[PDB]
Amino acid sequence: EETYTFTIFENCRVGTTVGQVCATDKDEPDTMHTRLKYSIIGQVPPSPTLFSMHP
Amino acid sequence: RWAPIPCSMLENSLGPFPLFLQQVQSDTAQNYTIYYSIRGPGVDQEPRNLFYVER
Repeated sequence: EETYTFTIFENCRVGTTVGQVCATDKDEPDTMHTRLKYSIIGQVPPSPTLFSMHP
Repeated sequence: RWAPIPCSMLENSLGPFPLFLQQVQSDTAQNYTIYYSIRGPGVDQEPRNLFYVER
């Protein structure tokens, strides 16, 4: 997706899941040509921080 | 440094919205790829998301 949406509850505990996104690359599966790394680039608002991503 | 430059908006408008105010970019944008943002009371300090920029 170009734009996902996820739901969570209020007052949930740290380390709570929001959602998992998926992606693909068009080179040979399980080579470095296709080996992937995920990161947050920003937030709305920018601060305070509320969410993280496993790389 | 040169001082910043006014812009004005009129209250309780029949729109439509997003209502445009002015465009602001770099001049040196042609040297390397950049993207645009704003912070402050009116987007991420309150009243939040009052103001908006095309990235």
